[PDB]
Amino acid sequence: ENLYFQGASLTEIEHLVQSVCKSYRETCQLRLEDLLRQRSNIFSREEVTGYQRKSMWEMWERCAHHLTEAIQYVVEFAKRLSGFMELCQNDQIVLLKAGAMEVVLVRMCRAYNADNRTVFFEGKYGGMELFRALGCSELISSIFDFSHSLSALHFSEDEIALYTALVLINAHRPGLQEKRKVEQLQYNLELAFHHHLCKTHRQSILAKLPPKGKLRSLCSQHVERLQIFQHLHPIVVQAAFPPLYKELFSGG
Amino acid sequence: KILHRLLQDS
Ligand SMILES: CCS(=O)(=O)c1ccc(CC(=O)Nc2cc(-c3cccnc3OCc3cccc(C#N)c3)cs2)cc1
Ligand code: NA
Repeated sequence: ENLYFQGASLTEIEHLVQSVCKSYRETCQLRLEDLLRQRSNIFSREEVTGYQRKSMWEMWERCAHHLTEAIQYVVEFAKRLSGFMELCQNDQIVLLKAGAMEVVLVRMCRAYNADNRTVFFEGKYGGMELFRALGCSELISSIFDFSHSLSALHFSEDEIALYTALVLINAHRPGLQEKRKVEQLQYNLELAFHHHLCKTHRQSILAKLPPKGKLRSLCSQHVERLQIFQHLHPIVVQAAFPPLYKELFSGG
Repeated sequence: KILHRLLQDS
């Protein structure tokens, strides 16, 4: 059905690097140059206080909407990824349901400033204290620590492209019908990533990448905190949370 | 529902 569902030559792996990087550049949501430029645009003490005084439900709704916006770009990235549209719809859904949030969490390191420990949120940079009204301090600091750890690797845009492609194309996701097809696509995407690292003398980052359990822990924590919020404000979730967010994190 | 729609919309 697709070339990358079988064994690929060196020239075909080189083509895969270019294709993945193109798919990412076209769906990256915000340009790295735009994020870097806005690092000096930091929320004032008054602005931080304003976010802290928002209700728990209002903050959750705002955050769920922004995360939904980010996920939609991840869906477009998947659609443009070599071989993804050749998989059956069950498997496309399985991969996006398990991997969409993982991709957003990786992409977020671009929007994280390791120098002052701030993240780009609603037009400016703010520290983790900006999210205090959510009532999920552990989850927030775990996301900030993850972004700090990824930022220390000094990822290029091409590295984020290849790595996120691998985060999404995971043959171990429970529920995959055509597991062997996914395994071969994963193998080729692994070769594309490792080829690019070899070519750019960046193989030293391989031993520095987070273990797969790390992204799983973050997603499980997210689902857990959402459940706590849902019990407290069920109508807020039912009436005002984005439909896509609900389909991915609370089974519709 | 949404994911199905997003994947079908070309
Ligand atoms: C991605 C492509 S990009 O182009 O790099 C780009 C495009 C647009 C932006 C702006 C933006 O949306 N900022 C945002 C920041 C955070 C955020 C960061 C750190 C900690 N918590 C956060 O949310 C709290 C929260 C609440 C409820 C559950 C969970 C979870 N699990 C998290 C959310 S949304 C940034 C980057
Ligand atoms: Na960063």
